[PDB]
Amino acid sequence: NLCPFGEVFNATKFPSVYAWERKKISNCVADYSVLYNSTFFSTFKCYGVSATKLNDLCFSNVYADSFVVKGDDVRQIAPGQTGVIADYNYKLPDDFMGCVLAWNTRNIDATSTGNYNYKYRYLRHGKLRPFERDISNVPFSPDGKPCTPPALNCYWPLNDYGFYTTTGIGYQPYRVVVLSFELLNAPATVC
Amino acid sequence: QSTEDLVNTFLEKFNYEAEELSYQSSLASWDYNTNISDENVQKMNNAGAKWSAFYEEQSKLAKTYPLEEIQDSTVKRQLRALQHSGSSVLSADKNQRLNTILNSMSTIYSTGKACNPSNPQECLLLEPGLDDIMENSKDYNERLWAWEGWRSEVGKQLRPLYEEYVALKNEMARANNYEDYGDYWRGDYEEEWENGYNYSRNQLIDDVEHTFTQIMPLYQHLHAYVRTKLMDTYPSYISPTGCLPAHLLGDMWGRFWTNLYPLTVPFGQKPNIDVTNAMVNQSWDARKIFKEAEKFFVSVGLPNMTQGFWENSMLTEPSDSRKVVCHPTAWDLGKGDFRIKMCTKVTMDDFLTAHHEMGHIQYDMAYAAQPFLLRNGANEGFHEAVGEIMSLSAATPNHLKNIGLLPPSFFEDSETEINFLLKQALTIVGTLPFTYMLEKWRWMVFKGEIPKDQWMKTWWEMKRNIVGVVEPVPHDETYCDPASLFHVANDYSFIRYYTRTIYQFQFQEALCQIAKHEGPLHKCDISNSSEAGQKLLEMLKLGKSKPWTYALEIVVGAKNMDVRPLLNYFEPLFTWLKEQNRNSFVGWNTDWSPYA
Ligand SMILES: [Zn+2]
Repeated sequence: NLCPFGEVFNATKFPSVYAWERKKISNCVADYSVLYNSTFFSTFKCYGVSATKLNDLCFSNVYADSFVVKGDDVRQIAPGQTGVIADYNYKLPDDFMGCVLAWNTRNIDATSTGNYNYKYRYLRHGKLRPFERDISNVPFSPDGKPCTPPALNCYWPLNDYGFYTTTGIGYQPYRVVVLSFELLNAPATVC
Repeated sequence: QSTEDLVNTFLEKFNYEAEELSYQSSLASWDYNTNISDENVQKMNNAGAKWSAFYEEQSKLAKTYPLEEIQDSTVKRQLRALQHSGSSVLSADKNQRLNTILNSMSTIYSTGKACNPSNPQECLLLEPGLDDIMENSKDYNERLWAWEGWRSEVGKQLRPLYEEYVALKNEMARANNYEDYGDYWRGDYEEEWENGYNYSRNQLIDDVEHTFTQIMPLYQHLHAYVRTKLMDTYPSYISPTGCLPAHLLGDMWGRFWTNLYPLTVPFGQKPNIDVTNAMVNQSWDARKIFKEAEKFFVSVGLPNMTQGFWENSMLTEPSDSRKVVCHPTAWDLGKGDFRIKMCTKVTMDDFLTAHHEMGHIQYDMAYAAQPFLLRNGANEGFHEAVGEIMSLSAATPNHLKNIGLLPPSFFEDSETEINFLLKQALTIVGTLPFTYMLEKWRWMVFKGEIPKDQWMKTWWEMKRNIVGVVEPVPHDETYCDPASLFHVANDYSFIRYYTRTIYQFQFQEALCQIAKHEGPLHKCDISNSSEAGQKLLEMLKLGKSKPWTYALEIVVGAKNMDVRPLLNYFEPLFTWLKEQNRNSFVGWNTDWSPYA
């Protein structure tokens, strides 16, 4: 039943935050020992659990969420802490938490000319509800009646992140995986 | 959607776009400065153009949004900055004509050459020749040729352009609703806040006058002392009572009295301390010098330098092919990137320079949290002043003794202290009268108080009255002496320099009080005091969010400019000066002319 967690842990491409990928890994066993040992993660925090007991704990229907955010945005991914990207791009239920892993990956994701591939949504009507994905690209306007191109007060809702090699650490790209653990929804897929 | 809701969303996106393009332009500029090549110029130009174009469109969009409607001060300040749009109002061909005038004057100043009367073949460009001659020469004849030559070639050519220069500037100002170009210039100091932090352009002029009257005695005593010292080198030329001749001051425009120091040293035998060879004995290196400067900041409690800065910054002159700009500069590229570009040689002066540059970088770090529009020093003067005080404390002997470059045995004596103070006075006290009069004349010309036919006449009369400086040879209306100075030619205000000097001394006095130093102000060192650093930090953090009056109040307890700390710093020197000048006459007579 043990299956490597390495391949989603490491991939050629991780998606943008607005289109956060959700991965269902169930019936895949991870020792969790390497989690504690490796310092590959600049920040490792499990709000939901102490994690001392993670290895013994049986896991049911675990979820992996993978996205790229800049370093400043990493703290926003926490209980509460709504800010902007938690509010509009990825929402974490306050009650339910698992373990959050964040590592700098400046050399792979940034270059001198810059990488503009990653995207974030800065304008939205309403607030994201927990674990909900909005993929739509509406023209946008606080008055409704969206005007597609140059009219006053109408703007596109998506902005490129623009990572660069020369930038400071907060600006530098961070790849973050959030694993979410559903407790006892079904008999534990992982034991 | 309410008025400010529309305003905030607009400001919201303006900021995002601006950050990216500003960074690209900054990177191009850095590349050109580090390596000088023609396509680096080309790339630099392209990036700059796009940034400027983007700004103009945003400014136009901003202006069609009522400002009074906004009820939040933070938002209003940001909209206000975008809305200024000063030159947009003027007509396009009026626009074009003005641009041509400006380009022409800059070129004339740069390429101007003055040829020796005695040798027709010898012709000297100002940048690598004329200044050197004025700096080193002790011959009256030689100094005179240089002064007159620059005066005659550049000034006469510049004057027709200058007059057209003035008229159009005034026109755009009135289109923008300012009374004249002068208050267009005076606008930056002006601030509006509800509970008595209000400042107005009218008030600034009055404040300058009051400060000037107070520092007047100290200047006259210095003038008398300089009078006697130069009498020894030029006995026939200067009649005591009379004002000093313009050419002999040591600078072409007479801005600084620094080079007069070898002639004027109070005590020849005692030497000013220099730790350069000590650094050589201890094998100090450029990286070493920078590391020590960082340590000084850490002990006062301000944050240590970033990981990245050390790697990307050019701390040494590049070897071989790369061509570099010599001047030391501090760069805030943006996006968390801070760099210092300088060529460092092991010298005492460089140790001091490193501290000053570091100070500028620290403030840049402090205001980063503030919004893109508000990411700046509160006023023109504040940024320079913050860098300056750090250098002063580094320069004190106790700090050097702690470093170990200065031996423990060394004891400072009264004679050295007087020598140090006079050197400082020549640079600081001497500059203020010149700065005041220059701005004085320009403002009057812009409003039209002075008629064009009397422009030169008034300028020279003012020099005699305020700075005690008399022209060596009489000058016709065709000559344009103010235009010869670089700032006037390139349209730069000089009001900033006067204000900065007052601010720096106030900051130092307050910080020393927190540190509880007992003794003379010149002796005080702020090193190893956490508390002094902390309060400085609070002022640095606010940036431009709140007014300049409020910021000054936070550190020193006073809303307005106060000249008293400056006087306290120079008080020991003043008593000594008074005793020397007790016998000789104090003051000057405007009537005396070298030409007579
Ligand atoms: Zn500076």
